[PDB]
Amino acid sequence: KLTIWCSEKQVDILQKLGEEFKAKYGIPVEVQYVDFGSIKSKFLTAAPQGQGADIIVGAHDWVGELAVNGLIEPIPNFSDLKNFYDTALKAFSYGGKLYGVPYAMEAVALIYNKDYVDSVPKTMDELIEKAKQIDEEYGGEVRGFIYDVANFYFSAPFILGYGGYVFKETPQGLDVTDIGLANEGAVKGAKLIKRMIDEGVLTPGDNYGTMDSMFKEGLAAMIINGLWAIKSYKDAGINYGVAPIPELEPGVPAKPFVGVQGFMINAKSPNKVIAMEFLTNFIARKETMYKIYLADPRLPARKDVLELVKDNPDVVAFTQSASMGTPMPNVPEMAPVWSAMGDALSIIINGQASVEDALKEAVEKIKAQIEKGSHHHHH
Ligand SMILES: OC[C@H]1O[C@H](O[C@H]2[C@H](O)[C@@H](O)[C@@H](O[C@H]3[C@H](O)[C@@H](O)[C@@H](O)O[C@@H]3CO)O[C@@H]2CO)[C@H](O)[C@@H](O)[C@@H]1O
Repeated sequence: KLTIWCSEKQVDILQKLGEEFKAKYGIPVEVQYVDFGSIKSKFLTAAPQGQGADIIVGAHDWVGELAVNGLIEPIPNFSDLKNFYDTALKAFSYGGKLYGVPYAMEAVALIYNKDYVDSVPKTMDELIEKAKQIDEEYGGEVRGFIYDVANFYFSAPFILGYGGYVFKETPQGLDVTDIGLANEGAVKGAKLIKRMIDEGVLTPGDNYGTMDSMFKEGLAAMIINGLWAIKSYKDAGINYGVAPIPELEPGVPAKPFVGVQGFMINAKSPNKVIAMEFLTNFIARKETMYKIYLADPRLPARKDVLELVKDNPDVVAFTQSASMGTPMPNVPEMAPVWSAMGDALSIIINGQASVEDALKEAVEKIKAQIEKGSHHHHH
């Protein structure tokens, strides 16, 4: 029996494809929902005990940490590999080896409810003004702007757009001792975020679940989210539009993270050979990748599938947002970055310290975690 862990977004289609796989190969497939924010942590505790799924579905930033711990299996060259975008294959590659089969690329964008927003704001200043206007006009019941503010993933577009960076790119690879998350640019982005809080357009209690449900109920005019949520908004009957996050200044764009979603094989699994057939000879096929898109419409990682859907206005709008972005690091040292920067944004939006101090603290904590090998797990 082949077991798969994935988020709610992929469960239905992967269970369906699982029954196709069982029909053609005689091997039952059991897909199990795991909340996305728990997949890597669950896998880290489970896989070494022989209790991890055979295949996990998730983000490419996990690759380095999982690979250096011996928990995911290298993917040997296979016929269909030539059909995937280099950016997608590079995202799932670490130290010269491929460590997953990608199905999609993604980035956040401004998603807006056309019942409240008649044109895309031209700059972040215009967005803030428009949000204030909506907050006043509909009496509080409709949020002008809301997003998962304390999550570094979602606030990165601002922090990185102004010049912050996670690790410095060098000819020898990312330099994990050179961290750019408390530099001039980083501070400047985080101040814009604290400003949005100060002017009351965002609140310290803003989070993903509230944003997501408020948008689906027709009571959020503008949010920051990715392609993984658009099906839910469409199914909910929201007349939404999508654009890149408005420039932070005239001529100066936001810089979201780019993510790649993919399938990874548990190196400790007794079913690695059938899992390899599943990923390379079944899932990676043009027909199958297209069915995945229809169920979970992120930017396909197979070029010949993206070709089928390249005119879709969401694909167009998200591609433009991604075009201005940068891939998340996948090195093992990415592991501690999210919690450090999350803690720092929480401190900042709650007025518990200054921007420059909270970020300086964040970088210090990351460096301390890297120095102590937090990304290394044992027995
Ligand atoms: O917050 C830290 C977190 O950042 C990154 O995770 C982001 C994902 O890369 C991104 O895809 C999105 O996750 C969604 C799933 O893809 C989707 O299937 C569904 O389950 O909703 C998710 C959003 O709730 O957003 C997260 C950010 O929350 C990075 O990949 C993680 O390793 C890191 O922990």
